[PDB]
Amino acid sequence: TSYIGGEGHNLQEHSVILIRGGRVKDLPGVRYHTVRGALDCSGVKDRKQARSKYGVKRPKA
Amino acid sequence: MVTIRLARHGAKKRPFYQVVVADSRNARNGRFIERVGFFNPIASEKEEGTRLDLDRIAHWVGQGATISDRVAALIKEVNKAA
Amino acid sequence: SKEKFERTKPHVNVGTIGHVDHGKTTLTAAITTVLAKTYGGAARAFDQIDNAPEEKARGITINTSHVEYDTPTRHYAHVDCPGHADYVKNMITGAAQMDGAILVVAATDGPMPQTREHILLGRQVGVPYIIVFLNKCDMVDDEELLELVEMEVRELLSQYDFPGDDTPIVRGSALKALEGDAEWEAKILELAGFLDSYIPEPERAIDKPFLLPIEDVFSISGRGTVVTGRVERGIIKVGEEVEIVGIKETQKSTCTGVEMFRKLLDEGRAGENVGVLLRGIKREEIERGQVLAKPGTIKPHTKFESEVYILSKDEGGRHTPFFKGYRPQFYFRTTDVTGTIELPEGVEMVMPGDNIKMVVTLIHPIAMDDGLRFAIREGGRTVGAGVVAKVL
Amino acid sequence: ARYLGPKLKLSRREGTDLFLKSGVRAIDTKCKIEQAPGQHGARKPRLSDYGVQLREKQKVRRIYGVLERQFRNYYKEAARLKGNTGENLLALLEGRLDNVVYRMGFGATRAEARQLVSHKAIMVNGRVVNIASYQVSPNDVVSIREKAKKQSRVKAALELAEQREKPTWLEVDAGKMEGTFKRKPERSDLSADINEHLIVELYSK
Amino acid sequence: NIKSAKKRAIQSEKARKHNASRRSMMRTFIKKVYAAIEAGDKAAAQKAFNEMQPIVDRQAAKGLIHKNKAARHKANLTAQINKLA
RNA sequence: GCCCGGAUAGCUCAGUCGGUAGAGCAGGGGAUUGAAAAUCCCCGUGUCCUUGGUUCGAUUCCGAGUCCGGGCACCA
RNA sequence: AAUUGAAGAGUUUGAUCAUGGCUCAGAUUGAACGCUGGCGGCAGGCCUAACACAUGCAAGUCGAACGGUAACAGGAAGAAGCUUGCUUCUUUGCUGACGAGUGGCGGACGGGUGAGUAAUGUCUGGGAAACUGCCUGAUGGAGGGGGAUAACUACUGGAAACGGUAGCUAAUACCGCAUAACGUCGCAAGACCAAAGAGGGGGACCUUCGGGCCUCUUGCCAUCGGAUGUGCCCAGAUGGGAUUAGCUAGUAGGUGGGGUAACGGCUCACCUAGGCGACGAUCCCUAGCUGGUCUGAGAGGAUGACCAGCCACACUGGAACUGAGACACGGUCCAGACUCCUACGGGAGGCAGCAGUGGGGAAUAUUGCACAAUGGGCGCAAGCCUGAUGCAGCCAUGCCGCGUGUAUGAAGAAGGCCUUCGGGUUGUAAAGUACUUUCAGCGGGGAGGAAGGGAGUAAAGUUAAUACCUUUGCUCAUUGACGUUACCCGCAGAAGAAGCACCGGCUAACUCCGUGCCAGCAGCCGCGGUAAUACGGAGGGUGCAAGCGUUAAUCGGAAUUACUGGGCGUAAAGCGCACGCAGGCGGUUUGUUAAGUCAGAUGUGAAAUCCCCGGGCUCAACCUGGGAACUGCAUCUGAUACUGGCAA
Ligand SMILES: Nc1nc2c(ncn2[C@@H]2O[C@H](COP(=O)(O)OP(=O)(O)CP(=O)(O)O)[C@@H](O)[C@H]2O)c(=O)[nH]1
Ligand SMILES: *C(=O)[C@@H](N)Cc1ccccc1
Ligand SMILES: [Mg+2]
Ligand SMILES: [Mg+2]
Ligand SMILES: [Mg+2]
Ligand SMILES: [Mg+2]
Ligand SMILES: [Mg+2]
Ligand SMILES: [Mg+2]
Ligand SMILES: [Mg+2]
Ligand SMILES: [Mg+2]
Ligand SMILES: [Mg+2]
Ligand SMILES: [Mg+2]
Ligand SMILES: [Mg+2]
Ligand SMILES: [Mg+2]
Ligand SMILES: [Mg+2]
Ligand SMILES: [Mg+2]
Ligand SMILES: [Mg+2]
Ligand SMILES: [Mg+2]
Ligand SMILES: [Mg+2]
Ligand SMILES: [Mg+2]
Ligand SMILES: [Mg+2]
Ligand SMILES: [Mg+2]
Ligand SMILES: [Mg+2]
Ligand SMILES: [Mg+2]
Ligand SMILES: [Mg+2]
Ligand SMILES: [Mg+2]
Ligand SMILES: [Mg+2]
Ligand SMILES: [Mg+2]
Ligand SMILES: [Mg+2]
Ligand SMILES: [Mg+2]
Ligand SMILES: [Mg+2]
Ligand SMILES: [Mg+2]
Ligand SMILES: [Mg+2]
Ligand SMILES: [Mg+2]
Ligand SMILES: [Mg+2]
Ligand SMILES: [Mg+2]
Ligand SMILES: [Mg+2]
Ligand SMILES: [Mg+2]
Ligand SMILES: [Mg+2]
Ligand SMILES: [Mg+2]
Ligand SMILES: [Mg+2]
Ligand SMILES: [Mg+2]
Ligand SMILES: [Mg+2]
Ligand SMILES: [Mg+2]
Ligand SMILES: [Mg+2]
Ligand SMILES: [Mg+2]
Ligand SMILES: [Mg+2]
Ligand SMILES: [Mg+2]
Ligand SMILES: [Mg+2]
Ligand SMILES: [Mg+2]
Repeated sequence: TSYIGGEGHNLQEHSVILIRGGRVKDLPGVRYHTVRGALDCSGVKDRKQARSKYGVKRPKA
Repeated sequence: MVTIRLARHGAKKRPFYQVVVADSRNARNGRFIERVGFFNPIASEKEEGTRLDLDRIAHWVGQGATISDRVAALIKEVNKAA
Repeated sequence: SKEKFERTKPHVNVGTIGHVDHGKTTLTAAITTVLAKTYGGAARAFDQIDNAPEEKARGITINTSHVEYDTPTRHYAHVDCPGHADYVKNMITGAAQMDGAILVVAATDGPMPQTREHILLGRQVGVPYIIVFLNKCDMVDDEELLELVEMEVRELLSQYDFPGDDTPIVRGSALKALEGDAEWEAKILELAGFLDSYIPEPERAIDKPFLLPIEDVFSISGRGTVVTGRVERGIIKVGEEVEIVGIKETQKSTCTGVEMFRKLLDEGRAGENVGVLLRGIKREEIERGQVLAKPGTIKPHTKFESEVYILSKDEGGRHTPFFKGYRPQFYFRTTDVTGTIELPEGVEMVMPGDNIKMVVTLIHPIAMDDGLRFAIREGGRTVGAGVVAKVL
Repeated sequence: ARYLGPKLKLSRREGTDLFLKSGVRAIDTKCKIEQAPGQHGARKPRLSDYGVQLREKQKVRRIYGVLERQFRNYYKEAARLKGNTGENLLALLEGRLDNVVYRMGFGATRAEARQLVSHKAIMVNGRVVNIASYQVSPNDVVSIREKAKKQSRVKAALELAEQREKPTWLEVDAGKMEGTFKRKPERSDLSADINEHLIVELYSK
Repeated sequence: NIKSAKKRAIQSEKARKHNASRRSMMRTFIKKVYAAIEAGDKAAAQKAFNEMQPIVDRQAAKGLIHKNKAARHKANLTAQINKLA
């Protein structure tokens, strides 16, 4: 079982995604995090800070 | 068969051959009996650049070492007179 | 792959279109066979074209197969097409490169519902010079209705503003000619005449920054990915760093090899429908719809402006106007990107027959430029035609 | 590589005038010094043990314009030499070519000295050198290369060095634009306002 | 595989037909002696030994037998009959 | 490229056999609390995946399109 | 000169001290992912599927071994046009050379991969029961003949592959005979064992005019050596599990025969009934080993990618042949699985060689250039071959260097943010102004890596010789893939080049707004319930910088496996008690031995790496000379206190 960081996502019953380590310590038994920005999982919408994490590309303009 | 030949050491575009005595059936930088001197082709107009211990070399010639032409070219360059 | 291409003739793109069971693929077999008599190395058989197992069993060509032959004047790259309503995707892609088609219409059934759709699409994409071929002439000999069919064919070309009267109509039996019946054999050669005459040697833009639309991605056993395409502008030589711009994030590659019809070719140039080998690009990476361009010349877009003409309901088109947010399918060069229409102010219902305009936001970033002509289809028929007015 | 940002803001953070914008002017006076490192600069810091060691590392690094990866190497180089880890660390920074050009007075600021060395206008022993990180050996002569000699920037800067300390370890001609770098710099001769002891305490852990 | 040095394939097969013939004739003279030892004839065994001696030694010269294998046949076979004669 | 299915509130599902859309769990709202739970007094809170036709009317009829799943083909 | 080196913080509690884990600060990596991205230098680049592989290439070479000449170019007799010597041109191995063939050498090297292997391997130190092509030393020979065969011809099978039958011919191919010794066998006498010729030049002589004869180079045979390499044996060391305690029957040893280059149950027949095992046998799982790499104050801990040594494997299993050497990557035979061709009879293939493809995977590159250099094979040499190697390509993967400008500049602007609405802050930052131009871009110059080799010439050896050959000098024309090189000069213009994470504590740096236990953050403690320095945005600040963070991994801190360096009354931990085998330890006196210990010496501890003082690329990384070191091991010579043996 893996956690989905960032506000809002689009994962649904399928859609192959990437998994990195790291526990949450808020949910007993969750020891992984999904990589937002990697595979079929889109990054967080409207981030402006800490966007290396959360897979957000720098604004075009 | 023992052979007195060079060995391409050094970086890219900057060779440094180490005249050594190895068996002829080995790699250039493979197993060798003993290294005897060296040869820096692009040293500089300086204090050093080429040394060959002619006493140990002459011992192996009496033993049957087939010196390569490139090394036999260097025996001439370290003159048996000066 | 072996045996380098010997550049001697002008390269013209042609190909059969028309209703199912009128003899599109048989003719394509028939042409190459007859032309083999005036040309040493050729003769693609019927099964050579319909090699796909479904095409084998069902007996229908569902994949545009590219064959070639030549009159000692020009060089022909023939693209057979699927006259099967549900297989429009393939027809368009084939007709997109079509520099003058060979409309096959059987004397048996005269004009058909699909022949009507082909011409319409032929006009939409801009297939300029349509040769016609009355096949199955061995069937009927009543020269009256032969002339009556020939009449009704011109009638259709008429309302689709192609020069119907001055359009060459060639009678003949594509079938019988295939075995070598000297009688019907000549009829093939008769169309070969209009094939070199009626169609001129087209204008090419070889000095432009190279561009190549991608119709079909191949995975050659041992070499990698081969992107097929007719060079729309510029030329390309093996080693030239090209990079893909299209419906997904742009990658970079290099033409490790260029070929045409399994004949090696060091330098491809505008109009030539060549296959390009790419530098380490997997199959899921590059796919149909993307464009192959020289670095930095073109980048994708999802916003612009254009025009629209809606033809009548008894000609295809629409009969009921649409409101805002209506999202059709945009066909330009090799795609069908579906996009939302951003109508101009107060425009409640866009009545079928206007030539106003609109604005669009779509789902796939694509290679654009002002002056990019494109069809607009929906529900088994074209609804509109429009060219990129301005980038929004 | 280089900082190239607001180079007087650094002096406000460290507190002291780090000669970054020494220039033609004698005293800065126009940066609202000592009381404004930033927006909340009016406030005093907690300044813990790690805080005093860090600031002491930055102050030394901001002066000579070195970067961390390169500054870490100088310590690792000083830590393996003989003598004293702290003193030898400063001897390496006092040997840099961009520092010499500043010490010789050929350039106004260490960045301008770096501008002079980088734009092939500084020669040592008759050899053109671009690297500002050139480790000048003892008993070497450095001078401006003939072509870019006395061109509106060196002249004004050489006159500026008249109003400085004019160090002991290095002799300068001042007329033919050729400084003579003698023996290595002693600790008693250099800065002294900085503490080399704290830098070793930072890299020890 | 395709190497123009597939000559060594047929040349070695041309040689194994030859070397086998010589190892065959060498063993027929050696076994001729043991036939005379089982018969205990110290004159007949001495006869075959004085006849297999040149045959077993000429193979050392041809490089077939390693000269030590031949020397071992002259050693033990003599040690056999001298206990018998 | 082809063929075949699935998509109904925040979550889980009923529903058509053209007629103006439901159930339960949750959620939001007032009093109480530091804020909740519990108790009491209230509101579906939906582009029926999107879009265009067939009609007075489409979740339910027929075509394009999107995401996904399964099978299949293609090889300059 | 050659280890000048060792740190702590958060968290159980109302608070404290202990015990005790968890987590962080460091370094490192064959790294992957996200955001971002200017250049150069030097290195690295399939860790997973030892999965399946299209295409090209990775091992050829000698005519100075031989018969030949099918090609290409000459020489030569002749032939035909026709400008009678301008050419056309058929014969012709007669020369230069050279396909196919015989023969010699190489193909066992070089390159790759890490499946197997827990000891048959490796490391260390010794040993004797051995062989060793090419290379080289010493001592002799190198006499005289024969029988075939490929190529090549005629015919002919077969789609191809690949042959078949009968004849023709050569040799440094093959088989004898003579000859043998300090060679082998034998106690000895004696018996027995080898060989090959080619090529350059040439006076006298000799010529059946092939050639003999003189001479020089080279190769062949024999024997003992040397060197190198390889085979073998012994001792110590070399993972985890006892929830694996008995294991073995050619098995342990002996005798005789056979076998190997060589010792040996290596293998057979008979005889004895032993042999391994708690100081870990058998069995099971995992694993190539080492020099070394990372970490560490050290002792250790983890590990074995690149470079180098050794071993193992070559689609899977097995076997043998040729040979100095294999029981063989690009060899043979057989079987099997899987692909491929087929004229259905029968054949072809093995990328764990360089690239490249599909697949697997979080993830790892060009179907490039050249043999110029170094090395190798062959050859007298010239040369031919060399996917070894040298370079270039691709990727920020890592380490190192540089740049993105410098100085000046208060109206301390505008706009943004904050505010006690005074002002502060961004911020000398910008603009403005005066200069510079690194690296990129463009145009000219231009090292070094090149040594040799070839032709000619002179002299000195050689010899009958001014000849041939060899050697040392000299002269002329040259040999560079990289390469539009490194580097130097010139032209224009601040011109083309700054992000990433963090800001509650640990830990460097704070406010405002929005959202209200919702959305979300988090390495650990924990934030968020309408006043959040912790969430999201904005302003400012901090760290680092063409990189920055996140994840994974090893060590560190962890004296939290404690030999250095811990514990057991109550925190985890004294068997319920006792007798007692093996084991560990053992009072006191003398003598002796000298296993342990110690001192000295010798040999070895491959090179690289690490460390020290230097040298060279503009510096650095990198390369590099010398030295130290390699903390180990083995033998010998001595010491005799302490431990052990021995005697009283
Ligand atoms: N008697 C007769 N039969 C004919 C003639 N031409 C074709 N036929 C047959 O008609 C059939 C259809 O051939 P095909 O050429 O594939 O048709 P198509 O119209 O291309 C089909 P698709 O719709 O897939 O592209 C074949 O059986 C062909 O042999 C003709 O002239 N005469
Ligand atoms: C390869 O032949 C291309 N040049 C033309 C083509 C043929 C068939 C299908 C697709 C492309
Ligand atoms: Mg067809
Ligand atoms: Mg049909
Ligand atoms: Mg019909
Ligand atoms: Mg850097
Ligand atoms: Mg508490
Ligand atoms: Mg592998
Ligand atoms: Mg292959
Ligand atoms: Mg030949
Ligand atoms: Mg090898
Ligand atoms: Mg036949
Ligand atoms: Mg012989
Ligand atoms: Mg004897
Ligand atoms: Mg003879
Ligand atoms: Mg015996
Ligand atoms: Mg043994
Ligand atoms: Mg025995
Ligand atoms: Mg293993
Ligand atoms: Mg590897
Ligand atoms: Mg092997
Ligand atoms: Mg095998
Ligand atoms: Mg394999
Ligand atoms: Mg092999
Ligand atoms: Mg292979
Ligand atoms: Mg490979
Ligand atoms: Mg791959
Ligand atoms: Mg994959
Ligand atoms: Mg080759
Ligand atoms: Mg303001
Ligand atoms: Mg430049
Ligand atoms: Mg030279
Ligand atoms: Mg040169
Ligand atoms: Mg010369
Ligand atoms: Mg702080
Ligand atoms: Mg945060
Ligand atoms: Mg607030
Ligand atoms: Mg905040
Ligand atoms: Mg420890
Ligand atoms: Mg740890
Ligand atoms: Mg304890
Ligand atoms: Mg207890
Ligand atoms: Mg007790
Ligand atoms: Mg006891
Ligand atoms: Mg002792
Ligand atoms: Mg000792
Ligand atoms: Mg060493
Ligand atoms: Mg130096
Ligand atoms: Mg030493
Ligand atoms: Mg005692």
